[PDB]
Amino acid sequence: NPYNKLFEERIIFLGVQVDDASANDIMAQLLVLESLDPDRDITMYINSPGGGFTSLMAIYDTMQYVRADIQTVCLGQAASAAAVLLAAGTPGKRMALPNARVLIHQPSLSGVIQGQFSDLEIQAAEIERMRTLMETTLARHTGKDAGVIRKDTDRDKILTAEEAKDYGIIDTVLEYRKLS
Amino acid sequence: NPYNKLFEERIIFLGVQVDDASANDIMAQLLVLESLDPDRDITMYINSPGGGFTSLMAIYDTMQYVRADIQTVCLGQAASAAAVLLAAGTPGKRMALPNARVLIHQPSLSGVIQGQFSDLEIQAAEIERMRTLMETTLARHTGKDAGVIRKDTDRDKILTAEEAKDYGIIDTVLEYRKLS
Amino acid sequence: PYNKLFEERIIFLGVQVDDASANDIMAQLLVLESLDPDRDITMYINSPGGGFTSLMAIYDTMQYVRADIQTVCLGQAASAAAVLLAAGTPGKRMALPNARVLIHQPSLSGVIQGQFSDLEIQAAEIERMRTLMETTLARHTGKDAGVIRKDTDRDKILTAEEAKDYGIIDTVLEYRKLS
Amino acid sequence: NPYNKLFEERIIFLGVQVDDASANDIMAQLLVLESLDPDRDITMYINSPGGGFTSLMAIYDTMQYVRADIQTVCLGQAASAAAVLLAAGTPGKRMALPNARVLIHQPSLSGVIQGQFSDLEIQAAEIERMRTLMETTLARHTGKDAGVIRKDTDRDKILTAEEAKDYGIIDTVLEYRKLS
Amino acid sequence: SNPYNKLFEERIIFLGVQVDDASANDIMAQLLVLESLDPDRDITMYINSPGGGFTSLMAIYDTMQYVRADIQTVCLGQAASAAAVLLAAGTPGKRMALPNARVLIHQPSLSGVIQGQFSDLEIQAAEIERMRTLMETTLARHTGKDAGVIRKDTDRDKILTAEEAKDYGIIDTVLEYRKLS
Amino acid sequence: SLTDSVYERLLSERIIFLGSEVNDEIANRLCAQILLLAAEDASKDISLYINSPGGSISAGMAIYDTMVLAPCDIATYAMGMAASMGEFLLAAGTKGKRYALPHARILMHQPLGGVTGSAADIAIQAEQFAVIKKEMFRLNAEFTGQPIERIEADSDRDRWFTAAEALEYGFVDHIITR
Amino acid sequence: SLTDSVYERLLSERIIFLGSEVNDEIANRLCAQILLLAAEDASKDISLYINSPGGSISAGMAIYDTMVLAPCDIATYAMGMAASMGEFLLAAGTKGKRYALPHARILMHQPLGGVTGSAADIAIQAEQFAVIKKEMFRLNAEFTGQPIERIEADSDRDRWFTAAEALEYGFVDHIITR
Amino acid sequence: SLTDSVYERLLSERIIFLGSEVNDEIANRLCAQILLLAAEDASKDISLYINSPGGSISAGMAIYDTMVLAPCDIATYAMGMAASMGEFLLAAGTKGKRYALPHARILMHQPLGGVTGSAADIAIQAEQFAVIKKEMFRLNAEFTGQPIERIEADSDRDRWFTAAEALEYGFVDHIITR
Amino acid sequence: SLTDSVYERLLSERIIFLGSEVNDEIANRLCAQILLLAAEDASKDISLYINSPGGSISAGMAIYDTMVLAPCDIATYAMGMAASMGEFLLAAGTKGKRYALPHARILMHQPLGGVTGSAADIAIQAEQFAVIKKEMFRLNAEFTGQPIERIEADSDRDRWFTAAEALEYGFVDHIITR
Ligand SMILES: CC(C)C[C@H](NC(=O)[C@H](Cc1ccccc1)NC(=O)c1cnccn1)B(O)O
Ligand SMILES: CC(C)C[C@H](NC(=O)[C@H](Cc1ccccc1)NC(=O)c1cnccn1)B(O)O
Ligand SMILES: CC(C)C[C@H](NC(=O)[C@H](Cc1ccccc1)NC(=O)c1cnccn1)B(O)O
Ligand SMILES: CC(C)C[C@H](NC(=O)[C@H](Cc1ccccc1)NC(=O)c1cnccn1)B(O)O
Ligand SMILES: CC(C)C[C@H](NC(=O)[C@H](Cc1ccccc1)NC(=O)c1cnccn1)B(O)O
Ligand SMILES: CC(C)C[C@H](NC(=O)[C@H](Cc1ccccc1)NC(=O)c1cnccn1)B(O)O
Ligand SMILES: CC(C)C[C@H](NC(=O)[C@H](Cc1ccccc1)NC(=O)c1cnccn1)B(O)O
Ligand SMILES: CC(C)C[C@H](NC(=O)[C@H](Cc1ccccc1)NC(=O)c1cnccn1)B(O)O
Ligand SMILES: CC(C)C[C@H](NC(=O)[C@H](Cc1ccccc1)NC(=O)c1cnccn1)B(O)O
Repeated sequence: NPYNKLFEERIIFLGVQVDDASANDIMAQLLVLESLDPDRDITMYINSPGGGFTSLMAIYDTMQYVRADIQTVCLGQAASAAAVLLAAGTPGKRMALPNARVLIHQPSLSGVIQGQFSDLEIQAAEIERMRTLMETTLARHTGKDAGVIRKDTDRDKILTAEEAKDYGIIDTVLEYRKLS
Repeated sequence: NPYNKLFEERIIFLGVQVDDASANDIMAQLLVLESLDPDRDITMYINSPGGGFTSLMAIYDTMQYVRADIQTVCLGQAASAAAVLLAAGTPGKRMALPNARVLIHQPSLSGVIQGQFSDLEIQAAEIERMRTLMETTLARHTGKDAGVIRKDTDRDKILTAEEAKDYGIIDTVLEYRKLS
Repeated sequence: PYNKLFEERIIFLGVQVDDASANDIMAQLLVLESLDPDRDITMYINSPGGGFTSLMAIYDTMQYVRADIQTVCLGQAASAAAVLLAAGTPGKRMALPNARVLIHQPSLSGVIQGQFSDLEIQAAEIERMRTLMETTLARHTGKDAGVIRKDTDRDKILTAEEAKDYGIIDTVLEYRKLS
Repeated sequence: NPYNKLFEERIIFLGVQVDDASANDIMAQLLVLESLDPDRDITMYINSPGGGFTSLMAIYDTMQYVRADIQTVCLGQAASAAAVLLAAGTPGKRMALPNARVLIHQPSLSGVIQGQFSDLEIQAAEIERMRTLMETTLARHTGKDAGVIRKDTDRDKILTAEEAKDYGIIDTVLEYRKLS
Repeated sequence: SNPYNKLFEERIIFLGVQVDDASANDIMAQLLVLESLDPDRDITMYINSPGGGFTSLMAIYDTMQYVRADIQTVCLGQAASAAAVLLAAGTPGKRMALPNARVLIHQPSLSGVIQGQFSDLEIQAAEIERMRTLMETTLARHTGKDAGVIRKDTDRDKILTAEEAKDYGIIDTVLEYRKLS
Repeated sequence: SLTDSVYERLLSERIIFLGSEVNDEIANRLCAQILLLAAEDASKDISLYINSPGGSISAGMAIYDTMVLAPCDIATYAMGMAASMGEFLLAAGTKGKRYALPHARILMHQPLGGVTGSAADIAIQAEQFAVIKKEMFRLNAEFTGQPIERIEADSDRDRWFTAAEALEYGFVDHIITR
Repeated sequence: SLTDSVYERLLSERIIFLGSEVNDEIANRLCAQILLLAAEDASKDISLYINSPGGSISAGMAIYDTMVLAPCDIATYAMGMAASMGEFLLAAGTKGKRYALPHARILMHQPLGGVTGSAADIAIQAEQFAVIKKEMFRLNAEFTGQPIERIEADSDRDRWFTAAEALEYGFVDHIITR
Repeated sequence: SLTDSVYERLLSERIIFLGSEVNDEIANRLCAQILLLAAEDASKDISLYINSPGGSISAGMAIYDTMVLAPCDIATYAMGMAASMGEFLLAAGTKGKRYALPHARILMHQPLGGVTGSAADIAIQAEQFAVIKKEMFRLNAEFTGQPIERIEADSDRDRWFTAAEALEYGFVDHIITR
Repeated sequence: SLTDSVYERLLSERIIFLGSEVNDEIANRLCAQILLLAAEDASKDISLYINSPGGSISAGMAIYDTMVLAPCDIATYAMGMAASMGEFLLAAGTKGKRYALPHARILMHQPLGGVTGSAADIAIQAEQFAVIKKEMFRLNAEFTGQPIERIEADSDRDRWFTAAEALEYGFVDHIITR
């Protein structure tokens, strides 16, 4: 496959909705490439709409765990969890294509989860723990103050790649090799 | 596959919802790796939302049966059934990534099961036998007193990895090999 | 990993006992009879059961083969699967210590309609299925079938340590490492 | 596959619902084994719930056509068409396992077929032609008088294997090779 | 190798399923390959089909009439609607059927309602009469009947036993068993 | 309601409507209306206007028996469509009092049904379908005055009639044009 | 309504209708109507016209018990169809007052049901199905005057009757033709 | 309506109907009717005719409490079917005034329910199912006069009664045959 | 209707029913009935009979505010089931006039809800769930006379009461037995 040629040249590929199926694939891909060459950089292509916080922090911790530096590249979209994974690459790395759409926003619940108010006090203490962790993670990777991340991810914050570089999500906007 | 490279280096991979399909795979993976090297440690990666008690205790008994010590590693989530399997690893082992979400809670019935009150007296004596077994299992693996497990798993108890180490679910929070 | 288990003569029940699963296990039981008729077939059971003719298809085949059947309950042997768990050879029939053996009388999944002469026969069959399930689970447990009828009146969940006292299994399987 | 090892030793396998897909497979299996060894007996394993009359008489005519004698073996169930195919084996053959369930009953229409009363006069003359053919077929293979077959298949007639031998469906109840 | 591949190696195409655009396209591919392999050795056609589809019928029909190889049609358990026309479409001196085969001839139908203006439906009815007349013309030069007899007989479902599909001209011989059993 | 109020005021003028598919609910309504109107005046005609796509045989046989056993003459009126049981109950009116409106269409066809169940059940259903179809054809032969062989031949598939063709065939006695 | 208004005016003339499937809602309606009409005049007949495809045994046993315990004579009228519980409640009318309209059809067949649940539940359901079927056959033997062996034999599958065949068999006492 | 009009006229004659599944809507209707009829005449009997397949425990306990606290004697009538809560409210009638129609069937069985939620919720539901089943058996033991051990044994699965068997068992006091 | 006619006649006798789930439609009906009955006679008691599985907090707070601000004393009656908002509005009756029928069951449990939306929305919902649960527990502590710590402890999961246990706990003031 063309994906197998990318993985042979150490490019993991996010591509799809970050869920339990997609996170488990990427962590398997990150650890194999750590075992093949622990000193050669893994490249991560991100065209994902995000979603899923434990699937985020499964991918996030694994790409922070491996000895190989992660070169994240945003393709067309890094929305929600995928924008956190985009900032999760190594400093001096974390490219994005010039018309990529970085979308940061606070965690949500997809649909209503029912329960007693003691059950919902805990599902809300968790979604604030998920929110604070999403803002703490996106602060040491962007250089922001977490409180700025909280004010900015209050709503959907769509970043163009040229202003995701100013935000600290990425470090360089990826110049084209041919003008075309 | 990248999963085949993980299994070649003796890493079983939970990954998905613990059900009859997923438990049967992991038990097949645990016994093959016992037959290949009974003295070399099986590593278990857990990114599961849990569910299923007999599928839990199928995986649980098999990873306790094999001569190989089980190194459980929580990836992004170990939520009930999977958090019991996370504590089910060998002491001196049982890692978790720093943003893993350990979720312990008492057994439930997914949906309503109907019947006569003599049928439901038995489905409730079983869900208390399932509850007591889940608290007895999570007591000799965490060092708690089962009554503390019963008071704590009364509701959803979400543990961060740093406080799942204090709880006894895991033994060390897994430091990153590169800072990134 | 299933092929490595089958190479070492371990059939694997695993799923809901139906016409698809019974036909697989009978194919697996007869191949292993042809490979080594004197070496024991091991049967791993993690099934929720269901299906009586799929039960008695697996049951008769594991009784037919010359190889002794070592049944091992993994996490669950329910309905038809607990009968298959007792269907192993005496001196065999292990179960893991937190296995859940569930014996109960046969049921009809959903309503089957018909005239009362049609339903007199579907009920004479579900009593023939019930009596056969209690007769089968009596010569494999050493009980008196009437005790099986009183015990499988409702769901009887057995822990592995009390499925050994019941006669479903013969030994509760000790762990090789403490861990 | 284990089925391929059975077919290599000349065992066709009914297994599933007798329909147009299953009948076409068995007729392909019966003719290949006629071409391989026309003098060595084809064994037919039957665990089917039956159904389908033209799929029955497709299998029935083919296992009567081939030069190889057909050894039918009922596994757990020979219901409806399956029980006619069970009786369709060669005399001196037609085994059944001791807890097999032979179920003979008259043909039915699965669901309602609509139409004018001239259309339904023909769909009923056919279901009586199907009924008479099912009773004529099950008379020269059981030694009954067809009128006895009509009185017995008036309703569902479930036969135990020991009383399907007395009925003439099978010729011997298959003794176990090991007691176990 | 599948058992179907062993049948196709010995030049047996196999109808088997509902005659539709998927099944007709397979059989025409099978008929032309076997024409290219041996154009002088007979293709055998096994028919256990419930029929259906008129352009899928006449796709199979024209191809088994086109090929130089004589077609030996064999009805297995059922030849209904389009499949009974394909059963009669074999070569004379051929066209077997098993003794309990069910040959079902009936006039073309529309599966479900097709809507439209009455000028649209005048044409969908002139076509279903063109389909009916073609089904009766085709089943007349292969059965020796007079098309008007075919029209009177396929007015309703006409189920033929194989012994009376031979008297009807659908098949030419009822296939005797090689062993009594 | 409004529609029930107009029907009630025409029930007072002894005008009842078979205006839908003849099922048991519409039949028991009409049978109740014919019993109610025959109890009020046993000598005045009941006008049954039929705009019906047909319906159940036994539902229309309930209406037909209530039409016959009413001492009133049931004047029937083909109004737009008298198909199946609608043509039956149209032709079931009092002789001399079966009317077709000039653009009503009459559909005589053999009864529809469905066979299901076991082959012994279907052998009984077809035995009863032959009984129902013979009596439905016998009554259409009695109503129209046609032979039962012509009724069986014409009502083999859908046999449509205009108001003029139904007058010649015998379903109606007059085509009213006012 | 209109349909309720015609039924109410026939309720005033002591004419009630079993015009649908005998479920508990129609049975409790008829049981209420028989109790209401037996309270008004305890000596005038109640005319129960039956256009029914059958229904629940216990619903029709509610009607049958209300028919018997009413001091009124319940004249029953087979109107189009009296299948299952409809034939039962038809034959359950007062002797001498069970009528078939001349084209009503009578369907006597053994009760339908469904078994479900565990094998100890089904053994109770079939024990009770044998009780229901024996008492349903005993009452059809009492109504028709046929032996219970003939009722059990004929009502094994669907056994259809015309109005003339039901008169010979014993479901009705007269075929009214007015 | 018609059905509501016949029920209203029997409400005027102090005859109420438990004619469906005992849910909260039918229970609050009957509880309102018993409160309405006990307010009109506090000394005349209320006739509760029961054609019921059972229903909610708490809905039927609302009816049972309204039956007991009414100063009227609630005459109950097993009409066709008194199953589950229907048998309970039948046997809950005034002693001497619990009637079975001769072909009514009585179904005494232990309550149905459903467990759901977490294991601490189910431990509460089963604690409450043991409370409900003990009090349901205590009251059926009080009504029928049977021991609570016999009520618990017989009402373990479906235990069907005819009218004669329910008279011996104690659900009804008379089998009325008029 | 019939059911509306019996409820209207008990509305004339100042008896209203909370007989279903407390949603806004039933609450606005009861709030309208309490406002209507307090306008007719401002000194006669309103009898609120409660057969309720609980319901919306704000719907039952509408009823509770209409109960308090009515100059009438709202006598509440646990009839079969007073769960959730049903137990709340039962215990919300006038002190001395909160009644349990002897087999009514009382279910006190903490409120159910659902969180959804973004984490800033859920932080507001949980802030408001803590406000609702504190005020629901404060009022159940005010009604029953129990401490708010005992109300919070007992109403953590489902806490069932019989009529005698609810009398000891404080939901009702009397168990009426007439
Ligand atoms: C920046 C990220 C963390 C924000 C968005 N992710 C989430 O909030 C996701 C969306 C989601 C998925 C399933 C169920 C509920 C909610 N949050 C979660 O994964 C989640 C899971 N359990 C509880 C609470 N939140 B995004 O990735 O869509
Ligand atoms: C460690 C224990 C608590 C495992 C937990 N899982 C459960 O609670 C699951 C949820 C479930 C799944 C299927 C059917 C019914 C209930 N418990 C069970 O597997 C289960 C199965 N049968 C009866 C009772 N509980 B957790 O949520 O993963
Ligand atoms: C060990 C024995 C009792 C197996 C039991 N199996 C059953 O109850 C199953 C459940 C079922 C499945 C499909 C259709 C109807 C019913 N029993 C049967 O297989 C069955 C099949 N046909 C008629 C009657 N029972 B198990 O559920 O206890
Ligand atoms: C051996 C005899 C009793 C066949 C039995 N089943 C049937 O009668 C089957 C069931 C069925 C399937 C499809 C459509 C209608 C009916 N009969 C037929 O195959 C069939 C097909 N077309 C018309 C009439 N009957 B049994 O289930 O195999
Ligand atoms: C041998 C001839 C008559 C084949 C007959 N086939 C048909 O009746 C089929 C049924 C059908 C399928 C799809 C769409 C519409 C109608 N006739 C046709 O293929 C067809 C297709 N388009 C227009 C009209 N008829 B068979 O059913 O008798
Ligand atoms: C009137 C006759 C000649 C033609 C048609 N009538 C019938 O055959 C009706 C059509 C219908 C209506 C409702 C439900 C099912 C079927 N068929 C019957 O009532 C019927 C069918 N089979 C046996 C007994 N009665 B027409 O009314 O559509
Ligand atoms: C009247 C008798 C002889 C024949 C038929 N009656 C029944 O068996 C009907 C079947 C039915 C009807 C409506 C809803 C559900 C079930 N009686 C019953 O309700 C029934 C069914 N099984 C056991 C006891 N009673 B008929 O009414 O269809
Ligand atoms: C009266 C008793 C002994 C027998 C049966 N009762 C019940 O099972 C009914 C079941 C039901 C019925 C209708 C709506 C909701 C629930 N009992 C209950 O309401 C119930 C169920 N679980 C817990 C507490 N009460 B009856 O309804 O068949
Ligand atoms: C009433 C108190 C004592 C406890 C329970 N409350 C609730 O379940 C109800 C749930 C409900 C019920 C019906 C319609 C809408 C919402 N609580 C609420 O109304 C509610 C829910 N979320 C926020 C604020 N109020 B009970 O009603 O089940």
